[PDB]
Amino acid sequence: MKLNISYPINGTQKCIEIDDEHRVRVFYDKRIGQEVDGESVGDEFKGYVFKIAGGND
Amino acid sequence: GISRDSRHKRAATGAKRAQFRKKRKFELGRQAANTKIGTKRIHPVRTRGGNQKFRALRIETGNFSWASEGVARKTRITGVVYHPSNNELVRTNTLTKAAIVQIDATPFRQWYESHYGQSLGKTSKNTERKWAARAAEAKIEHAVDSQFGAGRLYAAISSRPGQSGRCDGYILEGEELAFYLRRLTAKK
Amino acid sequence: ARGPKKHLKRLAAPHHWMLDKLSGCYAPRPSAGPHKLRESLPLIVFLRNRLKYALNGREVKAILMQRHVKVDGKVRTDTTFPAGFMDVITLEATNENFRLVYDVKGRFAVHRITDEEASYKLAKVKKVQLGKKGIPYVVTHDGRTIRYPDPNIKVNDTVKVDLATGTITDFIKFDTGKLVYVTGGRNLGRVGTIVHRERHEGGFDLVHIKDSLENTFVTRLNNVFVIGEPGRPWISLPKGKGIKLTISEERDRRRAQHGL
RNA sequence: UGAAACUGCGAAUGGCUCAUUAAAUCAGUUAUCGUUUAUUUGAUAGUUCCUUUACUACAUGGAUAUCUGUGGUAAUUCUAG
RNA sequence: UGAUUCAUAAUAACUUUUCGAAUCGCAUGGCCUUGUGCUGGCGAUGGUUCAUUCAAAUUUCUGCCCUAUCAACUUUCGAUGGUAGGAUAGUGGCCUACCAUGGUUUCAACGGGUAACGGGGAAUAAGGGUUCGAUUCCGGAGAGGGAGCCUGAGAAACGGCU
RNA sequence: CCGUCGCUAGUACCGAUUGAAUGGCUUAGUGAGGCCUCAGGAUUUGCUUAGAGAAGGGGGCAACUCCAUCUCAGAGCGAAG
Ligand SMILES: [Mg+2]
Ligand SMILES: [Mg+2]
Ligand SMILES: [Mg+2]
Ligand SMILES: [Mg+2]
Ligand SMILES: [Mg+2]
Ligand SMILES: [Mg+2]
Ligand SMILES: [Mg+2]
Ligand SMILES: [Mg+2]
Ligand SMILES: [Mg+2]
Ligand SMILES: [Mg+2]
Ligand SMILES: [Mg+2]
Ligand SMILES: [Mg+2]
Ligand SMILES: [Mg+2]
Ligand SMILES: [Mg+2]
Repeated sequence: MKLNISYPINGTQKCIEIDDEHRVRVFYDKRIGQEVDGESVGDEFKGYVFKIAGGND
Repeated sequence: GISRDSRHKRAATGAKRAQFRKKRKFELGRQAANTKIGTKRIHPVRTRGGNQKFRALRIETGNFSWASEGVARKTRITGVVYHPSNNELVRTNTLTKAAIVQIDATPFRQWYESHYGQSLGKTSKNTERKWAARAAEAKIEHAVDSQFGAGRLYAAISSRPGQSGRCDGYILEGEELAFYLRRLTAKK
Repeated sequence: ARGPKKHLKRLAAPHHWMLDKLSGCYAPRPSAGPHKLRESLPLIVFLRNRLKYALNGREVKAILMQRHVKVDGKVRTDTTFPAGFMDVITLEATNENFRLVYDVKGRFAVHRITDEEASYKLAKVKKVQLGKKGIPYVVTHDGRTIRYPDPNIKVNDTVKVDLATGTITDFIKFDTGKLVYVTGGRNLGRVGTIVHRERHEGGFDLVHIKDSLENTFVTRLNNVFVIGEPGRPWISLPKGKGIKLTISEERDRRRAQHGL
């Protein structure tokens, strides 16, 4: 589904709509307040590090 | 919820007073504190007119006072020795007002060693004179001495720790003390 | 109900306002001040119904804002500030200095007082206690608390307060044969001498008081205020001078004095 | 000058209605030496130090909202980063 | 003070040491040890217990409509009192423990009914009365019912919540 | 003029239905929800001198003529939660 990605220092952030389910499947059964890698999330993100905090059902 | 209404309480005669109005806040009474002795804990409660009202919880320590000497100290409590309202407060060991307790006593001893300096249980030249001037004033009523020796002074706590927060009390002397001792003996 | 009441309905409004039964739902609730609700007088009632310097509430408010009004030295801006018995209202434009003093009937008379007298305030003694740091202080039934009063200033005495400074000029001891002014009920507004003091343990000290006409009356002690020594009152009292005539007498006075 | 928002205070007044409620409410009458009381006007705090030969003051700290941005939801005076 | 263990002031300690202006608008004075030095006005708000005022809970005394086809009731499950505690802003069986057996009643207790919220008052109107009072004022209750609580000086709030 | 027995209407009375309904009390069992309470510790940080890369990281090679220094592995000690 959608993702809600934001960079701190630059102050620049974006919509990343994800219909492909495999990509989504990285975050399943994690909890708010954890770390994530870039490469498994998608092909556009590689080398990056997400920090999982916040979401919505 | 827990109220202090005379609305309920049937009547002087007996007629069942019907529930006139839903009970008010100004009529309220809070849940009991029943402070034990096991780590120092306090929670305030915002009362009527604001006004915080410290509830002792598991209170250790408190300034228990002499009468004869006219003193009190940063002194620890040991246990609830005899509470004259209810003995359930001795099993559970819930410290309260006018419950008889045993006092750490070391602090008291130390103070005495400064005050008179003759020791209970069994330097410098002008201070000697002072010492001489003092002492042989209070001989102490035997039981108290024994308690001191033990490390466990018999007091009755007289601060209400559920209201005040502090657990300050009174070293027992004379007739009342004797009575308390007797009661304790009877119990045991 | 549920806390402090904030309105005053116009019928429930105290009668010595002399308000209209009609002309609005409410009356001005005199706010928290130095005088008791019913024994007070708000600055609306004074500047609208009595003086008529303001045609309405808004006008009164405006006047207050302008700050020509001064009730007892200080300025005031509150429409419903309870200016009570003995309070000195000075309007600086006009120079119409007033002291709030009662009429023989009971209602507050508009006493157009001089500038030299409107300067001090005579005030009663409610208490004599000591506060913190062992300092003796007197309290007045007319608002103030004054630290350090002459040791022989006891309860129910009267005290000339300098007002500007808020100190003590002088005092009168409450006793037999000393001019007294009445502030309670059926005798409210009269003036007399003091004859007796029925002691009574707890239940209200009475005072048998005769006026200039040798007409006796009785009041409770709390309802009496010591105004001077017989002949020399410390304040200028209004026309009538606390006599309070009989009804017939009053009628006669009215219908004798026809001067067109 | 000032939207917004945090702080303040207000929302316990007023208005309505008479269901309960029969020594209860209520009326006058007392008392609080039996108490709380924002507001009110009056009052008012050299002692915070902790041995006393080199120490925070002409101004101490990091947050959070507006915003701006990344959003979810079929919806709600919804609010996550 | 009618009256106190009152006001209040000392001695003794404790204290998860409250408070003790790192606050905003105008105005911009006084001495030179000539530094930008030390100093000082008109106000706002806070903040301590004591006053006061607005109030607040209780509380004294006396007073309610019909009913005996309600004569006993209260007291296991607080009734009455005591002692102690707990709680409360505080008094108090308000609650707890232990003990005593009280407490009310034909001067109608208790129960039942009210098409009863109380009073000011209203109608009638010789005197005495009789009936009515939901309703402009004062009190009291309630916010569909019953419960519980947050915030707050003040609510057991319902144009607050559970 | 009084009763019984007739006819036509209506009022109440008793009355099986294991009647039905509403409310008030109420046994036993359950028991929502808050308040306190025993813990519990998502998170937020201060102070520790705890080693940096820092280009005068305190007024000129140097424990910077080392600055609330560049700032995270500290970890200890808290406070709120
Ligand atoms: Mg207060
Ligand atoms: Mg009295
Ligand atoms: Mg109302
Ligand atoms: Mg005292
Ligand atoms: Mg008691
Ligand atoms: Mg009636
Ligand atoms: Mg009714
Ligand atoms: Mg009525
Ligand atoms: Mg009705
Ligand atoms: Mg009403
Ligand atoms: Mg309805
Ligand atoms: Mg409610
Ligand atoms: Mg509504
Ligand atoms: Mg309302």
